[PDB]
Amino acid sequence: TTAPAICHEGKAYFPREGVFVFNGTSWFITQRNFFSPQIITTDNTFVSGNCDVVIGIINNTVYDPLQP
Amino acid sequence: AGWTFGAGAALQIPFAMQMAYRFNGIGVTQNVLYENQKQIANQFNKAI
Ligand SMILES: *[C@@H]1O[C@H](CO)[C@@H](O[C@@H]2O[C@H](CO)[C@@H](O)[C@H](O)[C@H]2NC(C)=O)[C@H](O)[C@H]1NC(C)=O
Ligand SMILES: *[C@@H]1O[C@H](CO)[C@@H](O[C@@H]2O[C@H](CO)[C@@H](O)[C@H](O)[C@H]2NC(C)=O)[C@H](O)[C@H]1NC(C)=O
Ligand SMILES: *[C@@H]1O[C@H](CO)[C@@H](O[C@@H]2O[C@H](CO)[C@@H](O)[C@H](O)[C@H]2NC(C)=O)[C@H](O)[C@H]1NC(C)=O
Ligand SMILES: *[C@@H]1O[C@H](CO)[C@@H](O)[C@H](O)[C@H]1NC(C)=O
Repeated sequence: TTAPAICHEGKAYFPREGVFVFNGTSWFITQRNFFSPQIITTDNTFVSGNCDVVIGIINNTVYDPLQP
Repeated sequence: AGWTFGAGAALQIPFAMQMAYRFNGIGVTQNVLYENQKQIANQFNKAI
């Protein structure tokens, strides 16, 4: 199952490379030609705009690696 | 299926998402397609 973007804290996160997919439990970002799910973090995404404009945006959570 | 058609089994893909792929293949990020999807679709339909 896919989504074009993730809505997180009011911002739309697009996949930097690859496609956002759901494996039945969690959302992961993976590459189009070979399934290998990655954790969706702020490194694997491109933020642009608000959540109102994208059709099909989903309420997932994007991980922040700087948290201690 | 899109471009997946010419390389192994065809893989279904939402049409707008294959367009995002195609936009991102010309240097324009996918953000343009999703934010301006209505205008892009209207220009396509008018051109036809
Ligand atoms: C969806 O992805 C999650 C996380 O990668 C998978 O959950 C793990 O499954 C293994 C194998 O059973 C367990 O050892 C881990 O402890 C699980 N992790 C967590 C956080 O629960 C899940 O199995 C995948 N589901 C499908 C259908 O692919
Ligand atoms: C993401 O979550 C927000 C809430 O934080 C959802 O927006 C609410 O939708 C209900 C109707 O189901 C309205 O009554 C609320 O007023 C809305 N709240 C806000 C702050 O807008 C939003 O629909 C969810 N998005 C997705 C894709 O599931
Ligand atoms: C790019 O220019 C086009 C027109 O050539 C703009 O699209 C039109 O915008 C008007 C409002 O100003 C609408 O009434 C028309 O229906 C729109 N038409 C189409 C797609 O045929 C478009 O908004 C401009 N885009 C940007 C990013 O500036
Ligand atoms: C997909 O189509 C359904 C109607 O069958 C609609 O409710 C849903 O919002 C659409 N999703 C996207 C991403 O266009």
